[PDB]
Amino acid sequence: LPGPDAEKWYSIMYPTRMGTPNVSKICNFVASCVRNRVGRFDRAQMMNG
Amino acid sequence: MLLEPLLSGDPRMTQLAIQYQQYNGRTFNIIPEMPGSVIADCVQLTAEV
Amino acid sequence: TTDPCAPVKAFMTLANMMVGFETIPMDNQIYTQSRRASAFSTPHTWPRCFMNIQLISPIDAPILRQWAEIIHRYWPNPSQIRYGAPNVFGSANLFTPP
Amino acid sequence: EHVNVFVANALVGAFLSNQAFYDLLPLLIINDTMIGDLLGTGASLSQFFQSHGDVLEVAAGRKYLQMENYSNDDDDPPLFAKDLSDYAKAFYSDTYEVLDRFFWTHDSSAGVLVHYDKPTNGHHYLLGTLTQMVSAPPYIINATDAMLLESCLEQFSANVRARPAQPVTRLDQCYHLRWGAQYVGEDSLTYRLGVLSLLATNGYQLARPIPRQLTNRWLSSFVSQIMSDGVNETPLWPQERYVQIAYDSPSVVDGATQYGYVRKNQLR
Amino acid sequence: ARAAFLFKTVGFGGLQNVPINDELSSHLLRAGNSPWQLTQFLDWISLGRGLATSALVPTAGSRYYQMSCLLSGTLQIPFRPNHRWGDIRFLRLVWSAPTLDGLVVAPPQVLAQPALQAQADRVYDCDDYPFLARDPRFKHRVYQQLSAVTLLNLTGFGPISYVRVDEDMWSGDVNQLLMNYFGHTFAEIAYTLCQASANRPWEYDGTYARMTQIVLSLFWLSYVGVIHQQNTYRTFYFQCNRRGDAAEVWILSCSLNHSAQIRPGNRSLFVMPTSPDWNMDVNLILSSTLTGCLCSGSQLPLIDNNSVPAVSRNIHGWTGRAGNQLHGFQVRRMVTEFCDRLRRDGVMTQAQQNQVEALADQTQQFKRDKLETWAREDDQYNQAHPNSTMFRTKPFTNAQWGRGNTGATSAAIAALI
Amino acid sequence: EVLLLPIDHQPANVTTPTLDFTNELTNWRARVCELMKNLVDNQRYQPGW
Amino acid sequence: YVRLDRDRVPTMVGVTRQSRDTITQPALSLSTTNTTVGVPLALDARAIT
Amino acid sequence: YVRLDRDRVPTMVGVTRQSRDTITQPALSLSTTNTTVGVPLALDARAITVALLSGKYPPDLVTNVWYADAIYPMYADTEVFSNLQRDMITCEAVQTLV
Amino acid sequence: TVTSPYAPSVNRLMPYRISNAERQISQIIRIMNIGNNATVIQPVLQDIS
Repeated sequence: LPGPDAEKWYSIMYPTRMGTPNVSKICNFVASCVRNRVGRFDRAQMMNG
Repeated sequence: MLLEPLLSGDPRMTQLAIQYQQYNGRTFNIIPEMPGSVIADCVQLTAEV
Repeated sequence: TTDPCAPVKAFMTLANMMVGFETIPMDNQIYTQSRRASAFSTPHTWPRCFMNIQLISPIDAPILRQWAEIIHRYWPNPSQIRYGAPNVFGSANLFTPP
Repeated sequence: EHVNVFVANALVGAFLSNQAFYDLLPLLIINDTMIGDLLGTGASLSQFFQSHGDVLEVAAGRKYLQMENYSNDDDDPPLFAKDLSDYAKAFYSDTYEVLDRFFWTHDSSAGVLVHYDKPTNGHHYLLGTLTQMVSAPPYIINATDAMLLESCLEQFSANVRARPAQPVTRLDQCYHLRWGAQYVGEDSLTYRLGVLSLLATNGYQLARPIPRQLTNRWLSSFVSQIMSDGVNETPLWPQERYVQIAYDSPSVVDGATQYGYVRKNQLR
Repeated sequence: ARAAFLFKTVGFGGLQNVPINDELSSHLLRAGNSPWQLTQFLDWISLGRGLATSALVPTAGSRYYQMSCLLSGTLQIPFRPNHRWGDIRFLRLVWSAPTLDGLVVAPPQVLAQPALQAQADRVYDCDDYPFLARDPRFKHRVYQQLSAVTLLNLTGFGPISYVRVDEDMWSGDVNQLLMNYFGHTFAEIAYTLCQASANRPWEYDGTYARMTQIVLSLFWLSYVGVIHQQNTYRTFYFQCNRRGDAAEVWILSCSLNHSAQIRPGNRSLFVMPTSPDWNMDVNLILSSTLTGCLCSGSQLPLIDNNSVPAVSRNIHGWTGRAGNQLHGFQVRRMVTEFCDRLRRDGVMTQAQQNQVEALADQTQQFKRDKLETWAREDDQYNQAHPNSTMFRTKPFTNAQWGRGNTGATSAAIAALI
Repeated sequence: EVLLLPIDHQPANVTTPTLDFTNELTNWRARVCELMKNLVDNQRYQPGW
Repeated sequence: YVRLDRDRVPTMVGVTRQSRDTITQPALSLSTTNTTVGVPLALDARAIT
Repeated sequence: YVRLDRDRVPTMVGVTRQSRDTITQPALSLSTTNTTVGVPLALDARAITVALLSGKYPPDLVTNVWYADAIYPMYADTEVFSNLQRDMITCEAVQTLV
Repeated sequence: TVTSPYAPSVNRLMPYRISNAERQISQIIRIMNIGNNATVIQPVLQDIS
């Protein structure tokens, strides 16, 4: 994201990226999700460079 | 220069070729035949060792 | 010049100058005889009248008919020549024999 | 050799009007087709021919010519406004669908008429101008209605004088209105003339005698009869789609032609 | 060039009236009172980038069917023999102006008066209506959507598309126009083409018509799998990164690797899906809409009588005694045909084929479950309310979930080239 | 795509125009002038000049 | 060099870096973005004549 | 334009923006819920006559060249392209309001 | 005469096409705005002149 700060955005945008050390509610919810739906997954690259 | 044009985008590649197209639609594709590479063979040899 | 559309440009520059004195048919309604000659830069812009000389009336456009005949008959023809020593120095030709 | 009728007429007119006619001579002899040759010229005098793509526009010349002693008398023959400078304008093409597509982007408020039988020089539409006929008082008749009336009277005379073994130039002499019904009222002279044209085409005959040479008084009487009160007591009504022929009518124009006429089986 | 302008209305799916009511009609006319809702449908489907849904419009095919039903139920008023336009009402709706410009709420007197009882599978001629006969441009503008409705209502399966291959179609103007769509998608191309056709009706053999036919042929050839990156039709093809996905996106592309050899001549045929899951495929509906827009002034070949039900036979402009056959297919099996053709061509591997198969199976399962649930809900609503019965999607039967003539259709489309 | 005009339009056929009198406006001017000539030559008006 | 054979005029020249057994993104080379076959270059007619 | 046909002379041009008591169909209320528009503008006969009597062309005029020179600067504007978007927004606003 | 390129491109977005209904509605609104008032329409004629 273009802006003064990005650490907060990188954690807000992708909930599934966080690790799950304990049995809190947030960690349970994160552990109950899939692992292969995050970030980009399709592109239209029509030219080189 | 040495391989700099290959780093412009998507370095993942297999083989080089060149083509041109006529007005009716026909194309001519030229694929040079790679003779070999002594360095590449030597590098793979050290992988065995 | 190496421009492949050069013969067409030679024809259309005279056709532009003959507007109001001679007329030739055109394919579509969008383009007319007043289209600038420098705009015929691609092979898809070649008019039907230039390709088929029989569509130019020798009565309506006498001079333009002759100009088309000169281009189709006396335009220079390409040729070939040999160079280098392919037996020792090899060659770097791609689309032509080495 | 075959000569081009358009070029012949234009040449005679230009020579009589003292205009540049020497350019029309090389076009006198037909090469492949009349309309094609006129379409391919591109640049001509342009007071005779204009090319709108694949449709050729031709001005319509006079059919009658007055002398000095014409005085709009009762016994003078009617001229139907075809003696003025420009009463109508013809558009020639090769196909009626092309003509119809052409009239998508052209004014047609005056009215478009057509002969579906053997045309004079091929498929063509006719558009009237804003001239008037004033030789039949107390009525003022515009050009379109004038030509409709003339064609209707010719067809009625032909129906009266028809014989089984006598050839005729055209089976149907009536003009059919194709475009422009938006500007025509339901109680108007144009509508009533269209009805009369259908009747004449289907083969009705007038009860009153028709003189061999027409007069202004007779024409005025006929128009007054048309505009009198009453109703249409026949099962025939005009439509712009096609000319409809009753099942038991003596006409055979549908067999002769290939487009325009449709026979109705249920209409008896 | 077309000479006869006829169209067919929708038929009752077991009910006793047109399957539409006041709620659905209001939801359709929510943002505009014009019954001609092609642009509104294009906006609603949102370029086919995702799965559109709503409470009253579960799928895009649902909205398409509802548009067809509304037009079928409403057009029967001015097409009565008396030809009056604004004296009777249909579901608290009346025409505004004789030129059929919009629908408005009925006046109090007409509301008190009884409504019109519509009929099923009526066939009408546009030239019968005086105003349509008088105005050619108006008739040509309306007949595009009328033809799309007819192409949807002709049979009980999904919409019908026309595929034609002919080398003489290509020309300089066609090449120049086609080159401009290098990176766009099928949905965007369809949007622009449909808007242009709406602005101006095309002529018989115009540049836009020829390019539309070429685009349809390219899309269908790519869909079957005859044309790909290593085997192009004059260096043109369609690429799909995720085959078997719920919402597939196809992109026009050029490649100089190889050009296939095309036999001279002119060939054509008619394609349609049979499985109910076509309701969630924007590309097929858009292809059918493009064919309908083409049908305004092109006079496509006739359809054989034996391929349509009895009520659709001997239509003057559409069906005939001896005509072309309709080829129907199933999407899930066509995916397998695509994968097999690519593998035989040698540009795909077994693992990739397995992944595509798994994704296609998952998508089919999901769509089948959703469609069955919606059908059951519609049935329950019809049972509850006996005076305002409706359908939200075109009715289907259990037998339509099996493979039909998919192999024959694939073989025919392959032989087209 | 249509414009209406209160006068007749005849497209020109040459790009080098010269003077021409075959026009409706020129005819109008000629008719007005000849009408005024007739008025002057009338025998109930001339004797006063 | 063709003379007046329109169906055989070259129009496009491109370079590919993938083998002819795979389906990948259509990453066309930069040389294909020219209206002519190559980079345009102007000349003075008077000097040549 | 009508030349001398009095029956076809236009006498009223009107637009509507509302509706009457219970009339719902615009074709039934346009006749009686419209306001006339139009205005006369006066000119001077002397100036028109002088212009009609005194007119000349440049000494050596070639129409195609003259118009190709004159029209070229005028066709570099995009205000019509802007007006199209303005019209779209206007119609959108009207429908949103209703 | 104007010219356009002939080559692969980068997917420009130039929204400028609307419908005849929108054009007609805007024209009607403009005619409603200019009603019976000469001073509102005279400068337009001046600009055209």
